[PDB]
Amino acid sequence: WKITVEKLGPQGKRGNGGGWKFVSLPDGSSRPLNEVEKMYVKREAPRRRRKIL
Amino acid sequence: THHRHHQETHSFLEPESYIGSWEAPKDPKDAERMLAQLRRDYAKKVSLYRKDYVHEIEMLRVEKQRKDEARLVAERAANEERRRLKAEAAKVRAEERKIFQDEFRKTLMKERAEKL
Amino acid sequence: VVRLRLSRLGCKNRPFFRVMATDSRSPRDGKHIEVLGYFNPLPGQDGGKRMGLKFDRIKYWLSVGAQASDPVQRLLFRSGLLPPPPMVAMGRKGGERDTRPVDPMTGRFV
RNA sequence: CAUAGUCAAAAGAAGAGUUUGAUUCUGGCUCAGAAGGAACGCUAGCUAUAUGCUUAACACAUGCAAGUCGAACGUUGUUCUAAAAAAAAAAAAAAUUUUUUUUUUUUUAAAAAAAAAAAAAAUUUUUUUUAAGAGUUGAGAACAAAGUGGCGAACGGGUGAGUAAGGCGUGGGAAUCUGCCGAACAGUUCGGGCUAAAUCCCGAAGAAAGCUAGAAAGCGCUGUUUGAUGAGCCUGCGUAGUAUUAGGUAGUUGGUUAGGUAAAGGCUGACCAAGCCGAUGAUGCUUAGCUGGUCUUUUCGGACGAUCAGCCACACCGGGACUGAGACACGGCCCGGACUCCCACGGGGGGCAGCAGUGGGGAAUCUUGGACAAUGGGCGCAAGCCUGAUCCAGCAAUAUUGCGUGAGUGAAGAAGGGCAAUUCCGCUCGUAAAGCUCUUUCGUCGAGUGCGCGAUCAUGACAUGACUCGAGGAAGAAGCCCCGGCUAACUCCGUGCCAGCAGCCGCGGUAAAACGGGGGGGGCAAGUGUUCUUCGGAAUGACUAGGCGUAAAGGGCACGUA
Ligand SMILES: [K+]
Ligand SMILES: [K+]
Ligand SMILES: [K+]
Ligand SMILES: [K+]
Ligand SMILES: [K+]
Ligand SMILES: [K+]
Ligand SMILES: [Mg+2]
Ligand SMILES: [Mg+2]
Ligand SMILES: [Mg+2]
Ligand SMILES: [Mg+2]
Ligand SMILES: [Mg+2]
Ligand SMILES: [Mg+2]
Ligand SMILES: [Mg+2]
Ligand SMILES: [Mg+2]
Ligand SMILES: [Mg+2]
Ligand SMILES: [Mg+2]
Ligand SMILES: [Mg+2]
Ligand SMILES: [Mg+2]
Ligand SMILES: [Mg+2]
Ligand SMILES: [Mg+2]
Ligand SMILES: [Mg+2]
Ligand SMILES: [Mg+2]
Ligand SMILES: [Mg+2]
Ligand SMILES: [Mg+2]
Ligand SMILES: [Mg+2]
Ligand SMILES: [Mg+2]
Ligand SMILES: [Mg+2]
Ligand SMILES: [Mg+2]
Ligand SMILES: [Mg+2]
Ligand SMILES: [Mg+2]
Ligand SMILES: [Mg+2]
Ligand SMILES: [Mg+2]
Ligand SMILES: [Mg+2]
Ligand SMILES: [Mg+2]
Ligand SMILES: [Mg+2]
Ligand SMILES: [Mg+2]
Ligand SMILES: [Mg+2]
Ligand SMILES: [Mg+2]
Ligand SMILES: [Mg+2]
Ligand SMILES: [Mg+2]
Ligand SMILES: [Mg+2]
Repeated sequence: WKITVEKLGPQGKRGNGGGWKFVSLPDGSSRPLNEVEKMYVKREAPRRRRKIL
Repeated sequence: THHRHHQETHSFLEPESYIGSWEAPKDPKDAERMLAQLRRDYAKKVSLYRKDYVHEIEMLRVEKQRKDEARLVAERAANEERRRLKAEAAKVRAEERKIFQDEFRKTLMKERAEKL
Repeated sequence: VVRLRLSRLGCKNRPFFRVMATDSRSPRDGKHIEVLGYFNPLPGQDGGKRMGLKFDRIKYWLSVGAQASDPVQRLLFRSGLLPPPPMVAMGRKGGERDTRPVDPMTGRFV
């Protein structure tokens, strides 16, 4: 399985929204995120507003 | 804290050649010795990682200590100026106080003499 | 001994794990020193698994001599904080896998 | 540039009936809401996740819940056999032999290769018995077969009896210890004892302990400095009711000096002083584990402290210590007690408030299940072995904003039921049913792949599941309460202050919408009523947010302590 490893704490933050993420393939290598994985990162962030509509 | 620091300074690593590197020997006794040596090598690598992490935490602690000391001496300098300014204002107010108190005391002394 | 181990969260038949710094004598889901992250053993829609870790706290606990358990050794190798465990050199068991494609949305054979 | 940027953290405030001839006020009673570890009635299709002895900390049949290590150590006794490497596939019944190179030893300086019985050959060979406390018997396998020793059985698991402050919540402190784990340094020497040995015990230095050329620079031990984690000790503040309990204390409060402890300390021996606590409630009595939290609620409060997690206490009832880094130790030891089971009658044995389970009590609360696959834990270098921790199945509408029990059409407005100057198909059950067409969720039945997934280097209990495909036929799946007012929903018959109903006000004495049945209707719905219990409504203990002239309620009036 590929994993998607997030850095937690105040020193791992990518900004307001969560921590920075990388992939870590099963062969032992790690890589930055894809475009699909970037969409996954963006859709799971908390939103600083009430629900409109 | 920010995306740029993490995106630049993350060690992204190659494929690990240790995975799948076992070659099956012809003797089970030698295979057990080989697995034992693999466990010993893992212990050595873990110890090296522990030493690296000890040094990293020490350097971060030293940096935080010197930053806190710098902020402390700047704060002490600002307080030493604020204290002297307030002392000068207090001195000039106390010097202004004495003339008013002397005049007021003279007024009250006159009133007491009239009543007597 | 301080241990980096896995606490079970989730519900029945829906496992979820937290990565914990504990005294070894503590109960599995009981007392702990620190929550260090999480791990999701079930595969998601992206085709992989999820994990989060507090990298600086894991470095702190490894520097003072904490001992990771058997799944935490694999999880910490996979994140790059520990060397590979000795048994990953053995390679995977082979055999004929059913590579007939299934539709992603419906689960039926294409 | 960007895996950037966005600043969210609530909602929640309802009234009605009942005192009078009527009124307004005061003031209670009752009702509509939410909820529970619930119980009972009637009635029930499914999946999932939770929850499930609140009473007797009552008594317990049976099995399981803590072991592991031969890489610490001897011991006896089982088996079987008498040098290392490489090749043997083709012509004139076949497992074990032939060839090539190294190596130990013997025999006559280059080559050759234990005793006895029976037989053969010219000392050797074939078969057999005893070998092997024996001029080193060469390898091997189990030894579990029983032990000594280490580590762990102080964790995990259970219960809430006691405990009102030696506990708990929160924040601190000094006068301590700390196995395993991380990181430095130094050592690991020599004698004796347990039938035999040792990493067991004793002695000497300076403290110790050795194993492995099978684990030879790998483990282990000891001493000294440290990190980490735990533990002991102390303390500020906060944390029940009761004054129809006013005094309590005498190692008590303090001092000195000895002892004890890892460590401060009346912890305690002795001596000295008379202190200490208390109307800001000591002491007595009653109740109670505490917290995070759970239910309710326009904020506050009230009730609760069950599941789960943190802390504490306890382990049949009392009292002790030993071993240990750690216990005054649930499944350890010693003693006393009650109960109980064996006894060959001398004496022994036991402790489910571990998981199942059984009696008993009770309105009431489950299987004498599967697997260590996952996670966590013990032992082991590992291989592994343990683990009723756990994971997962079983029983129970106990709970949960879940899903289903069809979707359409259908007028002979069928039959049948109920009501009716007996009005409009007379009104209604009623498009309701049946019939006809469509779809098969849930459940049912039959199959198929499985590195689908939980788990990966590998290992799957669940799994007779799930998933995918196929068969089939609206088929297998709707009740409970209510209909006088509060409160949505009305008629007929029976009864006649009877039988009965009832949360409150009240109904029933011949036309009862109130009792009981028929018919119809309303609310909820796999539930729905009834009882118990909590909060709300209740501003009905009023901080938020009430009162005391005549309704409950100003002390007869002052003086003065806090
Ligand atoms: K605590
Ligand atoms: K006791
Ligand atoms: K296991
Ligand atoms: K019921
Ligand atoms: K049907
Ligand atoms: K006065
Ligand atoms: Mg009256
Ligand atoms: Mg219980
Ligand atoms: Mg033993
Ligand atoms: Mg025990
Ligand atoms: Mg215990
Ligand atoms: Mg429990
Ligand atoms: Mg409790
Ligand atoms: Mg009192
Ligand atoms: Mg009690
Ligand atoms: Mg309480
Ligand atoms: Mg008992
Ligand atoms: Mg021990
Ligand atoms: Mg001791
Ligand atoms: Mg027991
Ligand atoms: Mg039991
Ligand atoms: Mg009974
Ligand atoms: Mg394990
Ligand atoms: Mg180990
Ligand atoms: Mg079990
Ligand atoms: Mg429901
Ligand atoms: Mg189906
Ligand atoms: Mg089937
Ligand atoms: Mg699998
Ligand atoms: Mg099942
Ligand atoms: Mg009405
Ligand atoms: Mg009548
Ligand atoms: Mg009525
Ligand atoms: Mg009636
Ligand atoms: Mg109130
Ligand atoms: Mg109110
Ligand atoms: Mg008030
Ligand atoms: Mg009032
Ligand atoms: Mg007044
Ligand atoms: Mg008066
Ligand atoms: Mg009066």
